[PDB]
Amino acid sequence: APAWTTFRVGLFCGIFIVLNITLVLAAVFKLETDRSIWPLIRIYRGGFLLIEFLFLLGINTYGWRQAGVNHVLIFELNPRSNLSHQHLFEIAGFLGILWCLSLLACFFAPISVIPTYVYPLALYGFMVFFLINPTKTFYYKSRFWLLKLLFRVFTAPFHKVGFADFWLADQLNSLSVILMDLEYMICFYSLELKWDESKGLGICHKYTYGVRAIVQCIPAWLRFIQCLRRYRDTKRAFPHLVNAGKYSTTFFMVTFAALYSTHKERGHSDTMVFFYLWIVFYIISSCYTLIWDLKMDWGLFDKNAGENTFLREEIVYPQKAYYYCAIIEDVILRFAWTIQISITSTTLLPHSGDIIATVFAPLEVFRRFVWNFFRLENEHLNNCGEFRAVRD
Amino acid sequence: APAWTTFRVGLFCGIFIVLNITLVLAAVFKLETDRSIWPLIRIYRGGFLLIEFLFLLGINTYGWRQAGVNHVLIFELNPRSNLSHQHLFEIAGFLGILWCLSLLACFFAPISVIPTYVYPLALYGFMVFFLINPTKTFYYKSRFWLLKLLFRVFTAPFHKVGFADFWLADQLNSLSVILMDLEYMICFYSLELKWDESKGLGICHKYTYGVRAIVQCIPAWLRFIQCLRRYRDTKRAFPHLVNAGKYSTTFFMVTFAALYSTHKERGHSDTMVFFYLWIVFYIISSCYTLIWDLKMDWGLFDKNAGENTFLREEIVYPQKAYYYCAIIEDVILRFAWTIQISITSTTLLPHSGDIIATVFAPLEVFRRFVWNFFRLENEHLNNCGEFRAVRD
Ligand SMILES: CCCCCCCCCCCCCCCCCC(=O)O[C@H](COC(=O)CCCCCCCCCCCCCCC)COP(=O)(O)OCC[N+](C)(C)C
Ligand SMILES: CCCCCCCCCCCCCCCCCC(=O)O[C@H](COC(=O)CCCCCCCCCCCCCCC)COP(=O)(O)OCC[N+](C)(C)C
Repeated sequence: APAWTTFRVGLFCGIFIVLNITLVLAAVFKLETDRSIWPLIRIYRGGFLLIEFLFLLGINTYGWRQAGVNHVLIFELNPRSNLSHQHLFEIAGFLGILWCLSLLACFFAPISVIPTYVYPLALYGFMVFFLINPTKTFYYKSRFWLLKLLFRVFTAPFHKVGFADFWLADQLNSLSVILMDLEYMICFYSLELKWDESKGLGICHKYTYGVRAIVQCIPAWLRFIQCLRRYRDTKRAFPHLVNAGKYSTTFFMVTFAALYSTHKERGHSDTMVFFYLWIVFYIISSCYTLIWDLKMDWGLFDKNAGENTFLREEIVYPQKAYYYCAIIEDVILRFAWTIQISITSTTLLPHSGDIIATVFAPLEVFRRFVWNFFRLENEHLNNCGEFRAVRD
Repeated sequence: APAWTTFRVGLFCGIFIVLNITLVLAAVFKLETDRSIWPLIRIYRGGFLLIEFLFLLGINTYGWRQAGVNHVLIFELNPRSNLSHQHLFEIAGFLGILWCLSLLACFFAPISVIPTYVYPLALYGFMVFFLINPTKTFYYKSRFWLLKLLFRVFTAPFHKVGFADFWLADQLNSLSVILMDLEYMICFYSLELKWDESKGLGICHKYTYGVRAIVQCIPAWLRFIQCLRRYRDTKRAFPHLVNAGKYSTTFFMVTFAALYSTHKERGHSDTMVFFYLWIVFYIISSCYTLIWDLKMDWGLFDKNAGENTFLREEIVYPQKAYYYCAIIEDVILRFAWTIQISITSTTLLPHSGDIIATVFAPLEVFRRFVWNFFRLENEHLNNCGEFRAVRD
């Protein structure tokens, strides 16, 4: 833990705090209500979810290292240059500084020639360039490993599914709103944005063509084909076929939600039965993922609970109360997770859908933040598939 | 070096940087030229000089610890809770955050009932309360020791002059502008400020009564009586009587400057001879302090220079170039130091005097910042009076 790294973490955090406060007062006072800000909120929602995910991942690394979870061995990382929680805090703070600067430039641009629509373009282009720059520049090893993971995950059936690919695909499953906002950004730029004055003032916000439904299922598709690949490598059905079944319930729920969405403005009598199928598959998907979490992901509700009631025997975290609020928050937010996926899969809430999505996506990142703790603790305690060698 | 301390240093530094930038744009755009801002600049000049002194003192502690200067033994500090450079950076950043917040409130006050003249009052009252709070609150040991020093320095003839009293009196000699702005603050509040609207829109800025001349000589008076006390304790004249002579040259230069100032508006023919005496004593004071610096304070220009030309034999700092720019900057700024004392002692520059003082006081703090390095290095190498036991 070098002193300059901690100093950079504090410096970036302080600049981020003051820039967030400035953003707040700018929104109340400087921001004008004439311009529609929803596309801006969607683009910067994708950015903010990425930064929040990095910050919560830093907290996750802190918890793993100071609880005993050997995440370095589980992630199959070299125990020489593994990213510490401080480095994740530094990256999150730096990208948050860029995000806040881009947002402030969108509110008031202190440049006469530069237009407003380039600040999101410049911000996300800077994220991409920082990720893919060939030179041995900041954190070269970390982003090279991350880029290899991003290549292996998005081409799943052709690579053996290790722990890192599975984990990253699940994080993308929680961060599907980032892909959704990226697709919305591309569609808005290509179709709806007038490259004349600004990004304020749309066909890309509905399911006229249903492309973002494929985008929504993309992380579920990667996880589905990863489970199928694991079945192909190891001819066993209990973990992998049932997990792929869970992801296919996500598939059916999303597509039935989309069918109901297009059928409202259409008007066939099959709309009511498409509803009924939607609640059926919504309940199936929500309970499937929730029971999978508590039983196979977290490992709780074991029959060897002992003193730790409604939990497992071995526990590495200090307070059982943490496990209990984790269970409660998982039950609450898994239904909200399916709800937000459903409304993002439909167009029937053009009044509240945007706000409920914008306030539930950070809660979904927080759910996966809590999910990481107990998932990797369960993997550390007893192997779940991806070790095949020892318990640790 | 705890991680949280470095994090706090970085956090305070980042907030300070962003608040300084915000202050800059507020001054260019938000600030209105109708209100006179000179009293505001004087009050916050005192505050800013204190914060700059703390930051440069942190740099001094860094240099002393990583060059070999045993400042803990020289300052007669307990080697258990001695303030590190990080703690000084933390204090400077925190007080700078308060200073920036008070200045921003003076520019735009987001409170309808609270008037503008309380933000400097609240800021300096908070500094005083932080310094003198009886409870074992932040840095209790450090400020208790500092308060004991502040008591021993301001009552000099009745205490034996140790190194810490001498050093602090010299720092106050460099920071006499802080006392000047404090006296101006008190006079402005008691006489010129109308407690109706604000502090903007004076008899306290001239020498109608000549009280701030006594304030200017107060640090020189403390050093003068400290040298006399050291003569009384040790009956030797070469160091102490000559040093007291130097401080008395400061006395004569200040009082002759004041006499010339009052005699311009008076109009006697003795004004020209008071001028002539002023340049005589200005040159005497400037060369006295400058030669004292290089010869007795820093110890340079020794006859055992050897390879280190125009310097001394033993050198703890890496590059001799540092010593050379230090000599050049000392020759340049000692004349500027006497110049700023003279114009603050007079009223003949009511056009440029305020600005030259406001830009030379930070340069005077920087001169004492450079002076600390070589003074305590000289004391570390060979004893100068205040050891009497060993060379170290
Ligand atoms: C509208 C929204 C548009 C969004 C824009 C597109 C997204 C921009 C993408 C760029 C931002 C991501 C910044 C990169 C941070 C990655 C840091 C990282 O991966 O640290 C990890 C830390 O190691 C760990 O596994 C512990 C914590 C788990 C790390 C999980 C990976 C982080 C995933 C975050 C990016 C996900 C991509 C999101 C795309 C939407 C890699 O470690 P290392 O490489 O340094 O050490 C391994 C040893 N070697 C290297 C030798 C093999
Ligand atoms: C208009 C302008 C008005 C200005 C307002 C009035 C000024 C406000 C005054 C309050 C601000 C000062 C904040 C206090 C910081 C002091 C920190 C400090 O003294 O650290 C020092 C660090 O120790 C050192 O000696 C090394 C560096 C040299 C320290 C020099 C003292 C600092 C002087 C700064 C204040 C000067 C006062 C200025 C008044 C104008 C004390 O160490 P310690 O007490 O923690 O450890 C010693 C062991 N014991 C305690 C057991 C004996």
